[PDB]
Amino acid sequence: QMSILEQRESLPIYKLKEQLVQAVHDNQILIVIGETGSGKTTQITQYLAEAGYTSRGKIGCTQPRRVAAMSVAKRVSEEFGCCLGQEVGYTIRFEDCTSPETVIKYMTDGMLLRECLIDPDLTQYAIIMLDEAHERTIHTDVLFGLLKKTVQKRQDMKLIVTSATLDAVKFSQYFYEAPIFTIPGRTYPVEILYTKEPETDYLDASLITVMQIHLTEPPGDILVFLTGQEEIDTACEILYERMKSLGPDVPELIILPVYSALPSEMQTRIFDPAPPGSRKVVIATNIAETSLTIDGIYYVVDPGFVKQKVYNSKTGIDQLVVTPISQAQAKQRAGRAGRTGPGKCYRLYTERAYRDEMLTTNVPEIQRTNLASTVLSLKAMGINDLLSFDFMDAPPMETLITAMEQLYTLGALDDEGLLTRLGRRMAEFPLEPMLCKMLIMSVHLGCSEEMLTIVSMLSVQNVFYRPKDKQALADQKKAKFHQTEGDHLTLLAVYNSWKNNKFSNPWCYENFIQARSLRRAQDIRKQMLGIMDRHKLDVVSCGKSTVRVQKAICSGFFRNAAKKDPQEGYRTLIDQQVVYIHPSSALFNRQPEWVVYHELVLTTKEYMREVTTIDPRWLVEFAPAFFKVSDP
Ligand SMILES: Nc1ncnc2c1ncn2[C@@H]1O[C@H](COP(=O)(O)OP(=O)(O)O)[C@@H](O)[C@H]1O
Ligand SMILES: [Cl-]
Ligand SMILES: [Mg+2]
Repeated sequence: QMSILEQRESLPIYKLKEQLVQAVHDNQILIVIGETGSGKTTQITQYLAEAGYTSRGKIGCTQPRRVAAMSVAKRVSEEFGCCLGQEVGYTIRFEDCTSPETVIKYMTDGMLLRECLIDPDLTQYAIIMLDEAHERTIHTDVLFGLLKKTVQKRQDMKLIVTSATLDAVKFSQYFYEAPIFTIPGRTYPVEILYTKEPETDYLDASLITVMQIHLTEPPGDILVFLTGQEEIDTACEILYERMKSLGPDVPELIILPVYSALPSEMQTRIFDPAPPGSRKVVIATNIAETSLTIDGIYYVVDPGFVKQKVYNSKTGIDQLVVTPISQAQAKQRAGRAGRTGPGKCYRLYTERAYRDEMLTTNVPEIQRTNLASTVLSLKAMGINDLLSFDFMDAPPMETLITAMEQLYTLGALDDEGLLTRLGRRMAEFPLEPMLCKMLIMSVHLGCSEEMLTIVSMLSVQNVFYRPKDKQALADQKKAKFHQTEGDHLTLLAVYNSWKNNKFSNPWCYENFIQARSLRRAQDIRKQMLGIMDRHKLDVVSCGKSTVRVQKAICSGFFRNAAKKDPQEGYRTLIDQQVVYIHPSSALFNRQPEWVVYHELVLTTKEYMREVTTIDPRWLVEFAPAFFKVSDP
């Protein structure tokens, strides 16, 4: 109702409070099932803290995304009555908002995985809650295996797994036929509306649908499912313009973006109720399917797309791609319009496309991703017999062999498949293996000062400010930073000139650089420097000898080597695929014979992102294992 306490007592889980703490008391492992918004994430930790479980250790609860971990920790600290970071806190990659006071901790799946490396028995925890398998992430499958082992060694610890009705028995059977606790909940009818014919521009169709709902449908807030941040920011801008073009005699539409890189002040706005005579539209990614729960939503706009990872078994390369959602996802999206009353779901696709062009459920992430990082993490924990690891959704044998082969050519593993000194040092950093490799190699190549900066700059969102109205001016400002040897050295030049200008916000404004992004890289750099210092890895500058930087990049990213094609674009060394230097690259107007790129991004063309010029001789010098029978 009105107060926080009344709001907490109106949640479906409240009716089962006593029986829930009794079920936890009676069972070491409990599978918890309940409709999204029933209070599983926010209340279970509080119920158990009240029952006295924090006296024995921390209560940890995993979250799949940054915005979810931050959002729930903030809400739970308000309900608990403490400071965020004190009794209730959160941990995400590069941001640990916890203290010696923390008894309730929300963390990303990846952060719990990093704690297992330090302490495989998770001795600091009395309770571990593994919050769902919304989409069965690699981290969920890995944490299930690690905690099935932890539960055997630790008879005192409690394990709570939240689940979907369809997954509950599979999770139960996995956890030694663990009991299932069901939170009954009211689900309301959702009118499902399909398009008569397929829509070309799903972004335009979704904006048209939002405006039609707003002006002609009874009060209730709208939830739009888009594919990413850039798309979301674009949707918001166009909708704002379109709504303003209607003039002042039109009811207010509160346009609210939702993405994992969202500033916290904008995150709180999505939970605020709309004032009378106004309506809000929440433009979100698939975080809004199960992770974030907004009250007052009665309308869902479903264009039918998710950005997910697709793996190539032959090349061993994975890539983010926009594909249709599974039917299970369509059902989850529609269900968001039926939580507090009957609602409507506008599917921007035909009924035939739902029944024929959509998979029932998606393939689990562990079966369509590169597993080099997973294998490196597992080997760092002493798990050498990968065939013995009890996975719920088993990865293909080919993917595990490809992962081993990749780490071996990186120099992380030996012939027997055991970690080398290199692999061990690589495992100490919360980074992708090719990034770890170039950082440890920069120590031996005498450019770790530069590499700490480059790795930190590569770990942040675009630092170049490019407003739609000042695109030509933005490019001229950026061109001043352009280094002849590529994008990585341009990132280094941006950071160093910012440092040399005493980390000035006005300098950033003048040069069209995002100060927030540089402050994030600065913070990441300090944390990476902390790991280097702990493990006595020397921090050395190359000075003017930036060829050392290029070699270190090449020692990690040789797999992404590509040679300039005489006709157009480039051809990858690995599979002779046609790839291109992006128009935003420092190398766009000075395309060299050989390059290495950070990643491939599919837009209109298959574009290389973050390109550095290389000498092909360095491929033999830094990746000799990666080359079969040639002379020269
Ligand atoms: N940051 C937040 N601010 C305000 N309310 C929130 C926040 N995060 C969650 N809530 C509210 O908490 C309630 C309980 O949700 P939750 O614990 O996430 O349920 P479940 O985990 O079962 O899906 C929801 O009705 C939701 O609106
Ligand atoms: Cl209560
Ligand atoms: Mg939840």
